[PDB]
Amino acid sequence: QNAQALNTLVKQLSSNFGAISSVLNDILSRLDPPEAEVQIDRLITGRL
Amino acid sequence: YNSASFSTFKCYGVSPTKLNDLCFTNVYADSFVIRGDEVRQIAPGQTG
Amino acid sequence: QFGRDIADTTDAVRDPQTLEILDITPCSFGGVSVITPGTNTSNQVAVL
Ligand SMILES: *[C@@H]1O[C@H](CO)[C@@H](O)[C@H](O)[C@H]1NC(C)=O
Repeated sequence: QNAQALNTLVKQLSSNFGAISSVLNDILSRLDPPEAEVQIDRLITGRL
Repeated sequence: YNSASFSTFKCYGVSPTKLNDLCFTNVYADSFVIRGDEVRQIAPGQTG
Repeated sequence: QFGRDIADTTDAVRDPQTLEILDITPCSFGGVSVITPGTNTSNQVAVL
């Protein structure tokens, strides 16, 4: 149980939640900050 | 991106400043001629 | 072009211009901790 629990955590790092890509560096290095704001909002809510 | 003699230059999904540092798989240039400001009519997901 | 593992973890890469297999390892981290007797006894301190 314990192991399986945190395994799902790790798999949660590859889910979009609605952004344009699950990896943060892509959003940081492809969008101007006023829209990176929106994308990072979505990702942060999901992971929280 | 700084030769602003064009009429409309709008990038979707990419911020113009951060274009100098990305290795794309491929690009497609699609060209045509249309009268009036039908640039607004041709919008992703929009109608017209 | 490149390899990975369980999560979105680029665990290797094939390098352009040399065609070699480079492993990627995370840079070290880990939370510090401070061990101290009471300030009313001494201000000495050790760090783990
Ligand atoms: C870059 O140049 C070197 C020799 O100058 C060569 O070994 C290498 O293949 C070249 N890169 C590519 C993608 O061909």
